[PDB]
Amino acid sequence: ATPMINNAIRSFLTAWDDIRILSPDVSSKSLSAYLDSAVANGPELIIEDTGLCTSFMLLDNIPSAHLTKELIGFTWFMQMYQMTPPLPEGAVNRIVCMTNWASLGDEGRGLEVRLPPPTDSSVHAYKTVLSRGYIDNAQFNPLALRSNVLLMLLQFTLSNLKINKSSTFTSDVTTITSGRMIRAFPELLALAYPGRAVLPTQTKNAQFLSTAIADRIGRLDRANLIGGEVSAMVECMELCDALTLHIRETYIMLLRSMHQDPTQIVQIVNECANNLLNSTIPISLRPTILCPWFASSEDLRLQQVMHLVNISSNTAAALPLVEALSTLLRSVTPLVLDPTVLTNAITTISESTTQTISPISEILRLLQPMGNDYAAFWKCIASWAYNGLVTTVLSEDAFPDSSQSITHLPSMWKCLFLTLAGPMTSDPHSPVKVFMALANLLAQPEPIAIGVPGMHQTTPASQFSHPGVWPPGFLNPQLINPQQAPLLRAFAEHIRANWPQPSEFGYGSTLQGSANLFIPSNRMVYPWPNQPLPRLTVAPTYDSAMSNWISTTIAFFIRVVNSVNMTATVNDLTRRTMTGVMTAMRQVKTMTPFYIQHMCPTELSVLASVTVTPPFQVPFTRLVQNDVITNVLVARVDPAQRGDAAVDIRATHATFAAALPVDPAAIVVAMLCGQTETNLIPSHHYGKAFAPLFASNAMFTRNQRAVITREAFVCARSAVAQCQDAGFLVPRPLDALRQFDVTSAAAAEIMHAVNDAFKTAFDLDGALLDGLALYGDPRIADLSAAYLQYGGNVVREHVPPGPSHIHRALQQVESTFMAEMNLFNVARGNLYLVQTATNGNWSPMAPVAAPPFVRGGPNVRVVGRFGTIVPRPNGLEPQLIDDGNVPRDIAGDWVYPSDVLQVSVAVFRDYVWPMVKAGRTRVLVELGHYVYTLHYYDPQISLDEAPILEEWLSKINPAGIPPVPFCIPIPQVYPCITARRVHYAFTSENNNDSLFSTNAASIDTAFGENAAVSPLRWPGLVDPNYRVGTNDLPNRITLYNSLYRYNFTYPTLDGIMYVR
Amino acid sequence: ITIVVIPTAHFSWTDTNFLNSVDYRLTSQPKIRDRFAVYAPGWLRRQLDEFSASLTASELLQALQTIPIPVKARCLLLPKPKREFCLTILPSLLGPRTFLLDVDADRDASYPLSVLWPQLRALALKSRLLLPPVALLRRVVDPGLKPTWSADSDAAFRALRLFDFSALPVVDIICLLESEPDDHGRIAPGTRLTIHSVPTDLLTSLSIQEGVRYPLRQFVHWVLLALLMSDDVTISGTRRSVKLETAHASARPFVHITVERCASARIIDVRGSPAMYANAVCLTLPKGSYKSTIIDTLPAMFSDLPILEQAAVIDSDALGDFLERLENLDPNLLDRAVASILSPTSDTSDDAVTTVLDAFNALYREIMTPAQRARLPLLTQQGRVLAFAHSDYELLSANIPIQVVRGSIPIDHVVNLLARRNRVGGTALQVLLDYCYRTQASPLAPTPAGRLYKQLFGPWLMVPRLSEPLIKLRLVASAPAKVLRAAGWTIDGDPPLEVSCLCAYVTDRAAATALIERRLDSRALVTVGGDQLMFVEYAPPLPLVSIPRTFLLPVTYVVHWVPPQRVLLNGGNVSFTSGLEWT
Amino acid sequence: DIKDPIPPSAWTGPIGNVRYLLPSVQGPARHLYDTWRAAARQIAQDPQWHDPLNQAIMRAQYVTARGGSSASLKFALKVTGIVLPEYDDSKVKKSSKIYQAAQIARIAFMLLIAAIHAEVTMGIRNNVIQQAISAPHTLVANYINKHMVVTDKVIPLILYASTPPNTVVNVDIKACDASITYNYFLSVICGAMHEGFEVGNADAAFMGVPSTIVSDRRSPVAPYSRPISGLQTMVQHLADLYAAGFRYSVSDAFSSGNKFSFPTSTFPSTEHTANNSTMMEYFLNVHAPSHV
Repeated sequence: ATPMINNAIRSFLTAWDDIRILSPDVSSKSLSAYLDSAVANGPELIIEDTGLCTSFMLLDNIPSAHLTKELIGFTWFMQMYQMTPPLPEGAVNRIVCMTNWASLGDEGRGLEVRLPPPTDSSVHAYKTVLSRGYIDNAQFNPLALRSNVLLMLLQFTLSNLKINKSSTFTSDVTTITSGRMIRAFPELLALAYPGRAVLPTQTKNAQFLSTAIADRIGRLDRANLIGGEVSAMVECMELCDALTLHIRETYIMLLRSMHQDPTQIVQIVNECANNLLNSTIPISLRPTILCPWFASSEDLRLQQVMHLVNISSNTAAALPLVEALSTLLRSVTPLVLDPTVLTNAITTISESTTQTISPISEILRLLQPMGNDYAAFWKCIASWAYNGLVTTVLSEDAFPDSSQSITHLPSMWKCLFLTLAGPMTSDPHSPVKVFMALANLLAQPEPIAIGVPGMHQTTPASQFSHPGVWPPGFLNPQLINPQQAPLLRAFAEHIRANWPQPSEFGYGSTLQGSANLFIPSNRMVYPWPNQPLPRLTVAPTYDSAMSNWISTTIAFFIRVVNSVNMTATVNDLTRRTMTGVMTAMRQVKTMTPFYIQHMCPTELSVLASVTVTPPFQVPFTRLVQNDVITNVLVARVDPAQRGDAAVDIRATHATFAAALPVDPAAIVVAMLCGQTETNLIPSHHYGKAFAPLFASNAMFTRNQRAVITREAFVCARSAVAQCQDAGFLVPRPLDALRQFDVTSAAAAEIMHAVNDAFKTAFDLDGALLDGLALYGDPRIADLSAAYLQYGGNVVREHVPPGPSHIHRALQQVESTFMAEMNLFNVARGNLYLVQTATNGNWSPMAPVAAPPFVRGGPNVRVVGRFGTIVPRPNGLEPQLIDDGNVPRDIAGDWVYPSDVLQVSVAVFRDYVWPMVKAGRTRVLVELGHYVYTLHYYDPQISLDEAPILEEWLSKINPAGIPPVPFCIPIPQVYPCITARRVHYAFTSENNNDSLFSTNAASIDTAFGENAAVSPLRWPGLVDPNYRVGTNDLPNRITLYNSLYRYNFTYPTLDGIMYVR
Repeated sequence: ITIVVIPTAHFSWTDTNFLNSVDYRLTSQPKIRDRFAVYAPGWLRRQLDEFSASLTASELLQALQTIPIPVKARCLLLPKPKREFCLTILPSLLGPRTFLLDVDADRDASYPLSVLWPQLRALALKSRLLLPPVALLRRVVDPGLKPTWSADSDAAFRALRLFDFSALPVVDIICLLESEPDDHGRIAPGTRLTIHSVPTDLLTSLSIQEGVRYPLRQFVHWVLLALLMSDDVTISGTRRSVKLETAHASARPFVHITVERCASARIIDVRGSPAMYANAVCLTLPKGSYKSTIIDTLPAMFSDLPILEQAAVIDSDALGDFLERLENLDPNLLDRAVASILSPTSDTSDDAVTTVLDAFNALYREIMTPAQRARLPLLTQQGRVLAFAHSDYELLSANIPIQVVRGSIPIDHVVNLLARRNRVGGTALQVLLDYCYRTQASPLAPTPAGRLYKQLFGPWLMVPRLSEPLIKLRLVASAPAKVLRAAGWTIDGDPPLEVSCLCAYVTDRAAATALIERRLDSRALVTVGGDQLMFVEYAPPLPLVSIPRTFLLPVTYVVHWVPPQRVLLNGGNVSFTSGLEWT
Repeated sequence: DIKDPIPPSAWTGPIGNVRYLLPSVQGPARHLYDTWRAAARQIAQDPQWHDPLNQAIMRAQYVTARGGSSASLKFALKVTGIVLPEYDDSKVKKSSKIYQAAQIARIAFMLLIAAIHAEVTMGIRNNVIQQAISAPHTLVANYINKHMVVTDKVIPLILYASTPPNTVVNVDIKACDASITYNYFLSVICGAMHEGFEVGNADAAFMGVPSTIVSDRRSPVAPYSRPISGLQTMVQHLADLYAAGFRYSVSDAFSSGNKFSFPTSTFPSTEHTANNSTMMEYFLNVHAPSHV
């Protein structure tokens, strides 16, 4: 335990702080890839803000003195009149960004920034990213200022996404306004209406408040519809600001862009339920409802491809979705499996009890009663909505095995049960496998040609799983000659002419939208043809496509069992039983072939709009060699920026590999032997079953979360590509601020901040937008999805983000940030260090006249990239190696850029800094933007700024710099015999945009600066030419505008319609 | 306006009116108790508990939700069927007159209708009927916190200053902690973070007011106590759990704490949820935790008897035979000892930690596991013991029969560990020992340590506000007389001698009326007398649930002869057995 | 003694009681986790254990038709609970027979989520509700032991293995009972089963145990109450039982006054059979081709 450990312990102590203040700590990537568990809880969108919609607190910084003995009457506090002043009256009154300082409304969002005043440090709102463990406690990182400022504004534009809400506008019976109905409250009543203040003596506040117009207060024109009910929206003027109002107005515009009328919502519900769920709406005016429930389909396609990314790519993804759908499917179906009917139709075939092999016994043997409740039929029905994901392969154990001819009666029925349960599986190569099972079963009498070398006819049929190894006799039955294979040509003719042609039907509503990626929107595909749902009493039919497929494979295996190579070995009595069993199997009055063609699509098209995951389907393709979907693959990386412009889509995209094994003998029983109740109206039995699933608006939770995953995928594509140098087509208003660490490691730490901001602001708790940083590169995160058919025709379906709204809210915060950075304690310009021994007033932030020596000026030499100093011998001054690498002497004017000063503060502080305070040289510190800190002082006293500046150089590391300190005199209310102070640091551009007023209480500022209350931030109060509106937003932040107070009511689903 | 309520964790269902448990201070004033009309009927918790073994999460809600509040009767042998405010446990329609009450805490898993909470909350956020518990107090229901009209300054909002056992009041106080009040008396904004489930009598007895900027550094004990018993500390507003620090942790060190408002002040039931037996209970707190401030500091501030220090078996009492023995088992390995230390401090793990842990874990198996198996009756047989380990492996490797409640503390222990003066070795030797004591933890959710301190030192906070003297009654076993004399010992007058196994403090002569002389015998009791001390083993283990409520048993009780003057000469060694009663 | 423990930063945040394994940590612990989670996500989506006859078979395996041991009782252990047990209508002869334990509390399918006091005194030998809490632990172990009598599956073999063509290594694990601990083996198991049991319907009750909610604190920016399935509810009580070890109330009649209360981590069912194949599957494929 020496120095090696000691540094770590000390390092660890300093770099601990993110376990306290920051709710969102970037990239503690313990749990990077996080699973989208099927319990989406939905976000909270509706938060009232009954307080005043402002975010810039006028802060009483340095307080005016309570001087009472000498010089009375210079200050006039409003506290001596038992009243609170609307404007702060200290000796300096800074404006600062303190989010939701006056938001006493309902609830709170959390995640709110609050800059301390510039007298304090304020370098703990710019250490949100890339500053833990690199930097220490009292520094800000200038190489990553842009990435930290952008996240600081992202918490600014998220903590303000509330809804304005009116309080009770009482009248004002006192004599200050006389009847002007203001918005009454209990402390920010005099503080929200500056025009309402009683003005005693002519204070420095009062000579601005005396110019307040007397009708720019309170409500303006309330627009109530129904007389007696609560109003709709009320336009009122109070202390807000144009920046916070625009973020708060673009959020009500967000909610009005996902709410539809009661005649629109009811239609959507009916469309979702395929018109059986019966609901009525009252045709009467509900004047104030806002139901933020319906996202557009362009955002819903993004939520779907997001929920395919942050989920395990393998078999783990398919199971929850299928099982969840299966449970509903089994629960609401009218069809009841009852395998006694198949049993009583088979066992009553009179066989003889003298043969050693009972055919009847054998078929029953394989078909089993293992306790299976035949969910494998419903795990093969529910796996049709997800055939892009999970494909139902026939089970490898259930094939008729090789080394077993067609004489083998257990290996004969397994070939039959594979054929009947062929197209129930949603497998592309199943047809080949079903055909293969028989062709490998009698590979002695009937030799065909297998298309490749590497496998033969007696290869096990499970291996026929590639599209290329389909036998050419099966792709074209004319190649099989009936002189050699009379039985195997008839199977390839039977498969190609009785397999069910795929069809389509509609699900959901076309107003709400659909998350179908590859199919056209609000359309589902189906491996059998469909008919509309009947409202009559139903009976088992035989003219369906399933009952035709059943009664053709049975009619084929009758021809098999009465062949020539079959009649040779098996006795002539037992093949009468085998023909007797199959002919009694095709004539079983089963309800299931009617169920597939009719009831199950209307069963599927309702459950696909109530599940937690919308159906991801790919187009079905029977029997086509060139159009078998080999891969369905989803990309999380834009391949045009990855260099991968033209490689195949199996490489740039990630393939789904799920395969639910199903058994034929558990399907064939449910296929051949389902029945229903006699008096069964299918439309009645679904309306009795689909009524609890549409009972309330929890169906629109998947719909509501798709807005956030739209609006958090844009702000994690904006903020990543706006930090790093020239990314996507995102505008960069933050671009003068320095950003050096543009690496892929830093881009994950910014996305982890935007992910953890949206996960905290809306409180949604799934795994929103966490999928992308799985490959480690989030600076090229663009979603896509495609499927590559075997012919090569790959359907590339780009999914772009929708036209979001908080994209153009964050682009409005950063646009007005570059004019009002001093309100956020950032400063522009540079930093000078000349010796100035002023006796009068001093003003570092607001310099008068021209600055001395701007770069490139005559005799202004720039320090080189090292900042190195060559010592000269025997009594010469040590020169400084300049930018042109020729050692100029120190006594002059220097430009010292902050990157050079960060690696040379042991050379600055010993050599060129003693030539600053000796009045010999004047350096420039060329840093782009910085946090500033204002240490005030009593001006009538001795004060040297050299120990403050020597403290500032001692904290400068190769890591970051501390915030720049400036000594500013406290403005006194009387002429004072001021001592001559020696100052050094003063900025170049006018960074004094936040001094709201100085010594406001006083009667007049008599020394420091009389920066009185500027009426450019207040033209809603003190201007004659002011109109309603006129929020000159980009240029400056107003402070008194006419806003709107909405008074919505948010009903449930039972508040809109009636559902029974 | 009906208000549905799904009960919160450790919900008191017995001996406290529903109003006392669903945010008490609803039941403070009679001008605010009478406006509530509780409908949580007695049958419904017994009618619906039989059906939830098969009723689906959603299905139960749909059947249950449609129903009127005062129901009618049903069927043959009468099974009952499955004012301003109307509190109810039945989830109603959640309309404009039906508000879901949100108490900002986890719902319990004993309630059968608690599965309905993630479906009712999502239906409540799509409207606004998501009621906070403070809104039950004022005259108009608003679904938001600190509204426009009501500056919450009434006396019911302070939530402080208010038989009577096994059900303590509890507050989830949200406290603003400003940083340094530098720069001309103006204060840096600072932060605010709520501390869930702090017992109210820990705040009342230390005279804590609901709005005063208290100092913090001195930590003070009143915050260190409220952090220890407190269940969790979470950044205010959003649910992020944050571990505090006490040492020279970071700059701006939170000099002043002030409790601001009291979100959800309710009464929870701590009958026997963490501790199950009345024998001994250990915690597996980490190395740098705060064991020294609840063993002795909390009973130093009171003059009654929460503890007895002969028990309260501290951790590193198996150092009583190790810290300089583990250190002497690695002075030979050089840079992978020093290099290895860095890995524990840093986020990642290396290969130098393996040769230090496997030098420790081969050393722990040879010394301490004999020294822990030899320390059997000090752990579990001292009458009532309380123990402290570093891991559950510490008390399961030696076969020691005690319930091993795991423990997480809401104070970050590593940064407290690095400000540890005068320790054996360096401070880095602690971190080598702390990571070695952490990797044998066995992946079991760390139960919050406040949940156990709100049950042992829990009801003893309620003692200074009883306004009633305490009545000691004792669980006492009785030795036959000649069993002592037949072991070389001598006893006086040859009478059966009674040894008090466990003392307890009833408050109103209630336990005595039914409990006294009832001879509960399910845990048999077998005393062993040796040279200077006697151990007691309950052979059917005496459970903490069987102890009636309002009994109050003291932590760490040691066994004392009821007449110690009767014994003469302390002769011999020997173990007898007895049945026990209360008196 | 474990020469390579799982580091504590290899688990996720807790979800009530059990913890999930992180995807980063490979090794022999990952293959044990992956072979158990994949089998648990096959049992949770299955129609076999919802049939009433399969339930009555499963209740018939718990009261042992052959075997059993001297279990103590139940109502000296249900003073922790509130449920009073059945008593004799008429003179009762059987003393605490495994069958009697079933008889003692059969009111709510042989169990009741009012009976969560199954963790008080276990394994009494020198419980039918702990055998029924351990339903999904031997349901998954009977899926690992799919491929698994002596006369035809051992005697024929021993012979084939002994022929001097094929050389044969015989692997016998000493104390396979006392090697399954919650410090490594039994925490990966209960971690993997609680992960596999999410592909089932998350509100489906299993074997009479309902579908409670859970804390779920595995994400530090969003902990949220989550409704777990019925089979996961047994895992939260298995992890609260396997981590506290197994009580043993050994009171031998050979030694006179020797009565005890013994906790340990050894069970006197087929899991330390089931872990044998998967841990040798990782040897021949990953570990031994890595370095020999």
